[PDB]
Amino acid sequence: SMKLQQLRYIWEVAHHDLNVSATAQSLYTSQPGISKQIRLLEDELGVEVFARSHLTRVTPAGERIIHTAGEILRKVESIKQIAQEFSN
Amino acid sequence: SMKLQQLRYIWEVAHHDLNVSATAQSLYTSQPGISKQIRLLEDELGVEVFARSGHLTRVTPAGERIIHTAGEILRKVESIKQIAQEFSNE
Repeated sequence: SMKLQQLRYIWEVAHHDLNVSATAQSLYTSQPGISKQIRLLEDELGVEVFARSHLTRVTPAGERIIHTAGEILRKVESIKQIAQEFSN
Repeated sequence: SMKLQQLRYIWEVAHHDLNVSATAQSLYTSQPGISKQIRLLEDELGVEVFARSGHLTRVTPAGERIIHTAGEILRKVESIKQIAQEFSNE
C-alpha cells in the first residue's frame, strides 16, 4: 500500500520548509492531494511524520522515515540511469 | 510514474523462475495485471528487464542491474515499516 509518490511527497514537504502549498506548486499538484497522501502514509505506518498545529516540525519518527525516503528516491534515479546506460 | 508495485513484481518474477503465473499466485493478484505492469515499467525505462519469446526466457543485462536495485529499494521500504513499528510502540 505504501507508494513512491507518498515517499516523494514527504521528502519534498520537508525540503520546502514544511510548506505544503509551495510543495504543491513545485510538484504541479494540489495541496489537498499532497495532504491526503501523507495522511494515508501515516495511517499505514501508524506514526505521524510531521507535527501539526500549519506543519510545525518533523517528528523523531519522521526524521528517520524521510531520510530513508531520500535514499529510496536516489535509488529510483539510479534505475533510470542504468536504463539510459543500456540504451541510446 | 515508476511504481513500488512494479519493482516488487520484477523482483518476484525474477525469484519465481520467471514464471509470472506462479508469481501472481504468491502475490495474490492476477497474472495479466502483473505482466501489464512490468510492460509499463519497461516502456517507461526504454529497456526490457526480461527477454521474451512468445514466455519470458531470461533476465537481460540491464534487467540484472535494475532488479538488484529494486531489491535494495524493497529492503529500504521494509526498514521504513520497521522504523515506524518501533516508534509507534515507544
